[PDB]
Amino acid sequence: MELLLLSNSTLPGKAWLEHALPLIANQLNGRRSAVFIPFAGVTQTWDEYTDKTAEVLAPLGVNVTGIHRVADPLAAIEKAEIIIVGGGNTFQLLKESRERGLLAPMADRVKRGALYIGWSAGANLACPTIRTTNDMPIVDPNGFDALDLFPLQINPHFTNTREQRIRELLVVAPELTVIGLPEGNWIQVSNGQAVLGGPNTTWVFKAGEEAVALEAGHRF
Repeated sequence: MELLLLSNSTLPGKAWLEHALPLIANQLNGRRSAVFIPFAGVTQTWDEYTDKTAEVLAPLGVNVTGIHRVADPLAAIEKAEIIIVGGGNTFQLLKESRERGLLAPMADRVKRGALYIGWSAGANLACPTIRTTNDMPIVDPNGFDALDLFPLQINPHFTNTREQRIRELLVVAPELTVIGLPEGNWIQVSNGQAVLGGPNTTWVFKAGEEAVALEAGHRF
């Protein structure tokens, strides 16, 4: 499988997705057709959310269509080469994806070879559940299970308290590995390898285990 899981969309003083572009270009391998899943977004229209993405990705050879702007979103996902899931509120992203019947189709399509790109809430969505979001529960998504494409739990926007909240999750779910993925960092899953990248310190939390700092290039 091919995933790019970004903690966040925009580095300080940089353009939205700028740090992601070389990573995407390296991973596309000729893919062009993309669907954008805008449903995490709340305060911006989805329509407008889809254009920013198309703007910066069109030069990379990516044709982005918003899944809210196509007549048959299930078929759009089934035919897409790339699934792009933006940031915003993770609960609303999951609620809409579930209610619209798109969650299993997106997972199936990535399993069948599509590239998945997600940042923020879209990185959460790739995991088994959304239990490690920082977001407020503004809507009930009717289940916390998510795409289950990446087997570890990501806590994006990580900064430490946050470790104590993660430690409570590890009491109720002691089998989990939680990755505190700071802004600026990402996990790129490609050609059979999950690789950490970015300049800030990443942490991993497991039950009963002291926090472990992970270096850029670490392989999960």
